[PDB]
This record gives sequence, C-alpha cells and structure tokens, in this order.
Amino acid sequence: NIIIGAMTALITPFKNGKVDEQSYARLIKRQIENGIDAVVPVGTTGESATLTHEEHRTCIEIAVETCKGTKVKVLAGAGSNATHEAVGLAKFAKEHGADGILSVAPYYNKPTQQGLYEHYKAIAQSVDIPVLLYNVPGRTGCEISTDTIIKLFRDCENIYGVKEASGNIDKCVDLLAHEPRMMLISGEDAINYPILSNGGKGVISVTSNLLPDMISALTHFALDENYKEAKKINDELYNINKILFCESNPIPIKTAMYLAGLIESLEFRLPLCSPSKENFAKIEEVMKKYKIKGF
Amino acid sequence: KNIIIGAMTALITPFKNGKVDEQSYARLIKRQIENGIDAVVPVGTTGESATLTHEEHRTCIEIAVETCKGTKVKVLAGAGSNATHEAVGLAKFAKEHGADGILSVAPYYNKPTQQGLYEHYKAIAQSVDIPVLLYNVPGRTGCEISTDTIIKLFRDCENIYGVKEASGNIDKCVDLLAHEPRMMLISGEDAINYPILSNGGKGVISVTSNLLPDMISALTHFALDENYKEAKKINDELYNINKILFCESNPIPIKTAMYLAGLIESLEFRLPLCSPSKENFAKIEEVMKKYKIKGF
Amino acid sequence: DKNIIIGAMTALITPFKNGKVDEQSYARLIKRQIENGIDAVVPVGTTGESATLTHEEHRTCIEIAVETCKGTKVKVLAGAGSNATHEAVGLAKFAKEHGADGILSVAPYYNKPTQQGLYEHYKAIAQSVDIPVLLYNVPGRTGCEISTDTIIKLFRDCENIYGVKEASGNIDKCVDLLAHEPRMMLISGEDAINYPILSNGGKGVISVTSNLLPDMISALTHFALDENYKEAKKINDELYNINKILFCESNPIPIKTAMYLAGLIESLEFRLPLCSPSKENFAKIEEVMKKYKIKGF
Amino acid sequence: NIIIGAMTALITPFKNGKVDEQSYARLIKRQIENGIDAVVPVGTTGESATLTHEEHRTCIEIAVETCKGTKVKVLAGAGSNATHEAVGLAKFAKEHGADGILSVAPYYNKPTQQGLYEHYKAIAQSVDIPVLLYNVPGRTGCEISTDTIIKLFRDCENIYGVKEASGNIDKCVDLLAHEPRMMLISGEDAINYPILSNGGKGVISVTSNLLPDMISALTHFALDENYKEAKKINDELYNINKILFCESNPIPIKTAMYLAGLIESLEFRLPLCSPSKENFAKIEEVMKKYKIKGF
Ligand SMILES: [Cl-]
Ligand SMILES: [Cl-]
Repeated sequence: NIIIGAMTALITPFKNGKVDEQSYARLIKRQIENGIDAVVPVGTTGESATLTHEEHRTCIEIAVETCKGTKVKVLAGAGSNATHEAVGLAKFAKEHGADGILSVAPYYNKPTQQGLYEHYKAIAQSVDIPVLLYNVPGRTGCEISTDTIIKLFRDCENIYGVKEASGNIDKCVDLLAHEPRMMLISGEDAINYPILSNGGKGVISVTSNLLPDMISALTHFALDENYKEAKKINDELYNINKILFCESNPIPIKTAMYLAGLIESLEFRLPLCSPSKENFAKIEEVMKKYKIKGF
Repeated sequence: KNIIIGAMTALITPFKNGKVDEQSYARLIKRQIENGIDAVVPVGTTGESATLTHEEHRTCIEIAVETCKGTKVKVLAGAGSNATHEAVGLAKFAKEHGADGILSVAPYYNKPTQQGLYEHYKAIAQSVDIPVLLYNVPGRTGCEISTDTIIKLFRDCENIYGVKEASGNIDKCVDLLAHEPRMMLISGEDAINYPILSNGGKGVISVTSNLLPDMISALTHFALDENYKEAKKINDELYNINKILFCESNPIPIKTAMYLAGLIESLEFRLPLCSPSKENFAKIEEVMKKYKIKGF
Repeated sequence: DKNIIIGAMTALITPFKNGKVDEQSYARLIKRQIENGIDAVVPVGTTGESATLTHEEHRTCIEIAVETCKGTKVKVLAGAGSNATHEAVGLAKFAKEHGADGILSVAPYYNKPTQQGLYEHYKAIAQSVDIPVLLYNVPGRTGCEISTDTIIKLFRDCENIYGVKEASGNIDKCVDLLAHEPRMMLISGEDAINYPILSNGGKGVISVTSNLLPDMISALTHFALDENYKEAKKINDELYNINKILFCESNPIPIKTAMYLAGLIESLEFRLPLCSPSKENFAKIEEVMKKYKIKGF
Repeated sequence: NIIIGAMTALITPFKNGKVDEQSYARLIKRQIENGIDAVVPVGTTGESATLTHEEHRTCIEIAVETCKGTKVKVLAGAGSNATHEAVGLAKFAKEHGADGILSVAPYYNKPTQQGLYEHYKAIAQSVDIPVLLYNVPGRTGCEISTDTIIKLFRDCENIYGVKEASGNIDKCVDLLAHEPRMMLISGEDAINYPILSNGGKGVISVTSNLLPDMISALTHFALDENYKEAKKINDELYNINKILFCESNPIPIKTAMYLAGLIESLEFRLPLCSPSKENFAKIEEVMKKYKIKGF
C-alpha cells in the first residue's frame, strides 16, 4: 500500500489573515485536472509551522473531500519534533480521511539515529495507513541516515519510502542499491529527473503548484522509462526550479502564484514575508518564459 | 537598556515517570543560585522545550521565579517559536508569570529571511516591556541572524539588549562588538566561553554549569574582572567536559551526567530524545571522574 | 564540431618499484585496460600521483601510454595541469609533443583563482595547443569551484575545450550544465555516481574503479551510451560498495592497495606524503575486493 | 629557538612580469622600521605557487640581506605537496640564510594524518632551524588534526608551533589547553586578538603589508597583556581585515598597496588577476578610514 507518482506540496493561500478555503479547494481541483496523482496538504510549502491545529484539520479535510471520487490521493502533512504530538497528528490525519502521511524528521532538537528510529516507529504503529519519511537536513538540522531509513522501511510495514530533499545523489544511489523495494520520492524539483531515472517512483513538488501539467508529464514519462522526454522537460524547468528557491520556499512559489493571478492576496504569516523587491523582479522575469495553465 | 548578564544556566528539565519532577527542579535551581549563578533559563533547548506542554512551560517558569525571589538572580525565560504569533504569546506569557526577561530563539525549520527575522523579533519586542535576548544557533534552526540584523534589532528596539551566540564563529563575535560595542554578547557555547568573554562578551548561558556551576561562575566573573589568566585557566580545564557534553545532542549528555552524579533521580527524556549509546554513557562517566562536582 | 575524447576511461595508477616508475608494469597495465574494452587512458592524473612525479617521469608515463595504445582505437588523455598558468601551458605542450590525443587539466589548486582568473588560465592553455582540453573540477581537492557559467564560456570561446570532468557530487550542477549547453561532454569523475551522470546525458567516465574492474566500468558506460539504462544502473548498484571503499582513505591509496592485493602490481609503494593504509583499512580493502570478479592479464 | 611576535606574509611585487627587487627590498625596510619582528618571503601572500626556484632564491636573499644588522628574522616559505620537494626547499631555505621555515600542509593530494606526520618529520629532520606548521584547510583540502600537530610538536625538537588559518577558535583552545608550550600563530587577521588573548604568541599577517605599525602595536600590546589596547586596534582593523579577503588573497592586498602608492603597478601572475571593478571600489573606500604609513 503506497502513495507515489506526481505529487504537489500545496501552498496555503491567505486572505485577511485567514485561510482562503474556497481558493484552497479551487487550487486542488486545478491540480487534479492536470494529471497530478496526489496532493500534500500542510507540508513546508503549506506553511505548516504557522497554521493552528484547526487550520491543519480544515486543509486536510478540504483536500480529502475535494479528491473524493477521483483517483487522486491525499498524503497529509503530519509531523512534529515532539513524538507525542507527531503521533497525535498522524492519528488525526487518518481520522480525517487521509490516504497516508508525510512525516518530517524532527527539527531543531536534533535527535540521535536511535531517537529518530523510535520516533517514526511510534508514529507508524499508531496508524494503519502508509507513512512516508521526509529528510531535509538543511531545515531540520539533522539527517535520517541511509541505515535508519532502511531499518524503518524493513521493520514497519506501513513505512514505504522517503521524500529526499538533501541535494545528494550519492545517497539516492546508496538507498536504492541496498533497498530497491522502497519508494524514493524527489523533494527537490531541479533534480526530479535524476532521482527518477535511478529508480525513484515519484515527486513531491513545489513547481507543480504553478506548472502541474509539466511536472505531471515529466514524472509519468520517467515512470514509463521514456527518459528522453522526461529529461527534456526537466531541462526546460531548470530555471523556474531554481528561481523558486531564490528565497526560502514557499515565499517564491506564493509570489509566483500571485503574479499568475492564481491566488488573490500575497499574504504570509510571520516570520515568513514578501520577497525582497530584487527577488520579486527575478521571479517575474523567469515566469515570462513559461506557459501557465489557469482554471 | 535593562540587561540580564553574567554567569547564567540553561536549566535541564528532570522527568520522573514521564512527568516533570517539580521538587527536583526547584532543588537544582537553588543549587545554581548558591553557586554564584546570576540568572537561570527555564525551558530552553537544554530544558527540552520542544516536548513540554504549555502547562509544564508555565510550571517551570513559576518554580524558577519563586525559587529566585528575594535573591537577585534573574529568570531569563525560554520563549521562542518559529511562528511569530506563538512567539509573541509565549513572551507575554513569560512576563505574566514573573520572568525578568526572555530568551527567544531564531525561528527553526521554516528558514525566514533577514527581513522576516527582523519583523519576527520586532513583534516580540513590542509585546512586552522586559529585556529580550536574541538567540542564534544555525546548526539547530537552519538559519542565521546576520550581524547586520542583530545590530539593527538592538538599535531599533529598546528592550532588545544583545544576543546569545552558538555558532562557533569568533569572527562574527568580533564583527558584532566592533560595530556595536554597547550590546551584550552572550556565549552559548561552553568550550569557547573565555574567548567570547575576553573579546568583551558580558556573560554565558551555559550547559556545563548544570553540573559545575561554581567553575562556570568563577570563569565568568574572573573574566568580567579582567583577570584573564584565571578565566583562561578554568576554560582550559573545562575543555574536556565541555566537549564530552556534546558527544550526542544536548541535553542528552548533560542529563546523563547529572544522573551519574546523583543530582537527578531518573534518566528520562521525551521522544524523539533518548538515552545515549552505552559507549557514550561510559565516556561521560569517565570524563566526569576528573572534576570536583559540587553537591546540594 | 569540436574534437573529443569520451567513453569509458581509466585514471591510471603509477606503479613504483624501489621508488622508481615501473615502466614494464605500467605498459602491461595499459594493455589490460585495452583488452577489457576501455576507450581511453589517463596517465599521470591524481590517481597516478601526479603531484610527486618529476617532469621527466611525467614525460615517460605519457610516452608509454601513447606507444602502448598505438594500433588500437584507445586514446590517451594525458594529465597536464598546474596551479601556475605558465607551468600548465608548458605541460600541455609536452603532452602534445609526446603524442597525447588530448589533455586533462585540473583547476588551479591552493591559490584559489577567481572565476575571471580561471577563465584566463584555461584560455591561455587552450590557445597554446591544438588538441582537445577536458576541464577538471574537483573542489574538495583544489579549494575552488569552476562555475557553470565559466565552463560554458570556455567551451564557447575556445575551440579545443570540449567538456569537463566533474568530481563535486553535485547532480544539480550537471543538470545546469547540459540544460544550457547540450553540446558539452560531461564526464563523471566520481565512480559511485557514474550512472546518474550518464543518464542525464554525460558521455563518459574517468574512473578509479576501472583500474581493478575495467570490464565492469566499460560495460556500464557502453550500456548507458547505448541507452540501456536498466543494465547500466544494475552494474552501478553492484559497484557501489567497491566504489565507496576505494575512498576509505584518499585516492589512490586504496586502489593501489587493491591492485597489489590482486597481484596486478609487484610492490605496494607510495611517494610521501602518501603512504600505506592502516592495517584495518587494509583488511577492509581485501574484504571488498574478494567480492568481485577481477580480470587477470 | 623560536620565531614569534608580529610577522608579515610579504607580497611579491612584479614589474613588467618580473620580480621587482628594488620594490621588494624597499617594502621589507618599511616593515622593519615599523616594528615588525619577522618577515615571511614567498608564502601564499607572496604568490609562492607561480614563482620559479630562482625567484624563490632571489626573494629569500633580499629578505635576509635587508634584515641584516637588525634582530628581525626571516621565516621563509618552504613547503610542497611532495615530500621530496618540501625537504629540498627546506634545505634550500637554510642554505640561503633563512632563520626558520613556514611549511604548508600538502595541498590537493589529501594525505592521511599518518602521511602528514611523516611529511613534516622528514622536513624537520633535514634542517636544524625552526619549523612552523601551516594549516589552511580551505586552500589545501586537508586538515592537520590537533593530535597530529601536538605529536609533531612533541616528537620533533625544531617544530615549534603552527600557523592556523581555519576560522576555528575551538581548535585554538584545544591546541593550547593540551599543549601550552607550542607557539600558536594567527594566520587570520580578523581574529588576531582572540587568538593572542588565548595564548597565541604572534601573527603572520596579510594586513601588516599595508598597516605594519598597527599590526605590530596590536601584537605587542597583547604580548604585554594589555588586552584593552590590543582589542581596540583589532576592532578598528576589522573592516580592512575583511575587505582584504573580498576576493582571494593576495588579490585585495596588492590592490590596496597599489592604491596606497606602495607598489607602482597592479600586477599578478596568472591564474591570479585584478579584482572586479566593484571590489576594487570597495577596497578603495574602506582604505579611506585608515592612516597608511609611507616609506
Ligand atoms: Cl513541503
Ligand atoms: Cl584522476
């Protein structure tokens, strides 16, 4: 039981300091109609850190209810750097009808590999839906080592893979050479194709908020091993893939979504804020080179 | 600016059967006080803030405030978050419960820009009328408060009075005090307490002082008295214990040390933190043998 | 178009016997590479202990390579590089004169030139010989990084600069390079990630592992070039373990130890500051070695 | 026998591509007359990499001749990533009158700690003059570990300390807490005072090329345990200390020397070259805040 393919880390639009629930649903429908296989509510791109527990529940519910009747799945953001909370969020995600959960490695308190193992073991035992690990040491301050990922995959039936955001293709080789049964997922848009061509089985994308049809086609080409076409799209997307991180995600992608008229208000919750005017200009310029689908 | 400086301790939070050991916590604070510590920091990183509840947060601060009352030892409360609205709430919370000031860590995980950081700490500084000390620890948070942002916050905001640095970067320490000599630079990295102090730092927020408060207190005060030879001697002697206390992520080794010393009853953490490996346990036990550990 | 040296290539070790280059052994080693499908050999690279050879020994290894590859399709891509531009120009001239088909020229180490400096460094070299020049980026060893913009500028401004050997563990950069300059010959300088580099359109490898297992590195590269990505990945996955262990200590200390343990060279000798591995890494090398099928002479 | 106090990593001025010997001697005289305790010919700052063996000899000879009759010492650059060459250069240096040698850790070929030990041991045993280790991992790609440094200091009588350029005050505490008899020398101008205040016994300076009187005063104030004055100069110097590394040393220091009229042309040897217009301008503006001694 897995969740793979072309996936989108959904932005959370704000209007007057509240979550825009109609817009959120409209953005999700747009992803569905462009060939996305799953959506990820309240991940990093969705500003998970600044959303209350109830806004958390609301976004997941909207995702679950919008994807009903389609083949698109809901991979819910549900993680924490306190295990008792991560377990609680996992349970709530399951209850809200999520198909599975994405669970980030504990940030800031830097647990040991043993602590990481016990953390994810607690979570995976608490629910009977698929759990995808998420490694992003640049944000968390810690790494889930290759050994710990493989142990967790083998010891817990519902832990089925890992989202990697670590800019380390050696590790991707290491992982799939020693445990080829796991689902490696790209969490780094610029290198979607290299991760996929080495046996990765999906992406959880930032760029796909803006260009869902391009990311969908990239992933599906790759899954069918049509690597010429997949590489072509990956090479085409490189500039937008890099510029969407000229400042910390999701600041550029929300700026881009706003400039494309896909969201009403360029609002963040502090400590996140509008990009510098310089980067705002860079994002605008790069956007001109791409064909953006509306609703 | 009202300031909170000198020899300060990042308090561990003892657990017994999964609950905060409130009696033990009070006893440990009194031990710090009577060993020359000038301020205590409840519910910081070393206190496992990330796994404590709002209620336990409150309890710890209240015990600190109560134990320190009548002494002139201050309570620099842990109150920080990667959500600004939460950080503001925690700050007001700490003030309401008697804290003399707050230590507020740079937002972790969501990596705000320098502009976002400035506006984060500005919102915090405006919500309370008590001293605010910034806290930079990029290895844990995934972001850095630049010297420029620190200096601007210090100058623009009356109650922002300095920064706790845990970045292993003595170049940055020079930069800070060469451009803004009025700020209070605080060492948040025990192994280099003396170099930071000798360049004009005005205090430490220590991990090691949990175990050896008298030695850290002495180091700090010797430095403050410009007796650099005695301050350096102590810093040199403490190097071994200072490094071993980070063989695994803080506060895993310091809690192990306190338990081995008999200063806390149970070696308990809350997940995702846990006991050290058996090997690291033995290393900590060995290094401790070379130091005189004050009791209660 | 350009004039190129691509495919499966070996960074030759330099066997010493009683402190001197064993020229007979060197030649025998090169024939072993040829017979096992290798497309080119790199004499006196990092893996050949370039730093500790004299100019004359440099000369000799290149001659042996060229002479042994005569009457075969196998090319000689000679190590010729320095952190001093005037020496680098000199070395490139020597290599040309002794029959090399091209040169491998490492980025200036230790003195950390700026990007402008790197551009002028390589321009000077490329305009001094008529033969192909492969850039070589390895920031972990040199202390500097040739940026993508600089590499592309050099490719476009100098006729005989035809690509770059990357040893930076940075697949993002590899995407950047070939997306903006698809004519570029991107060459893997990191055995562990040979397949990912080739699958993004890299056209060859300069390998350490191939000293010991030239048939496997050859097969991998040719399968990749023939767009059989299933087979190329399988061999890359199989080789991952030896590919990493060969770096348990700084290259070429493990590969030279492997070659000796396999009986492919007579003596295990290094030139200081390089030296034999710890006796435990020694057992580790023996261990991983015996898990692969090693071709003889 | 040791070589400590305020020391200068001498630039090597070129005149139409050739070593400017008149300028070199002039510059050394200026260093001496401003309280410098030793000069370092043909180090990194002197573009050691691009000079020939004869130019190496020339520079050392000029330094030795210029210092004659004074107590100023010549600590000659003499090092290589090939041990047989490093030994040759060490002997060479002794033969031409150097008081001691500065010997950089092997660059590019990344020897093991064991190899580093045998490298420096061979050097130390080939000359009977002081040897100062030189650790600068950002340039070499390797690190002389604290243990290896202390081993070399203890095992070899004439190895008397290390020049550290690694931006790591933690390592400076480790070195001197365990081996207080060694001479720790600052190779990082910006943090000269913190290194000295922890028991360092000198500097090998880039900045002192431009401001020899200030670096000298800094160093001797600290050696006099007058830490207030030593820190005051270090704080005042921070801005020039930092801009002198906006591009790779010695590119900024030669630019400043040229701007100050201390050398008559801005010449390098490839692969080194002039700075960008932007950095050229920044260096000029930072210089305006300091009093620069003439001849
Ligand atoms: Cl995300
Ligand atoms: Cl090589």
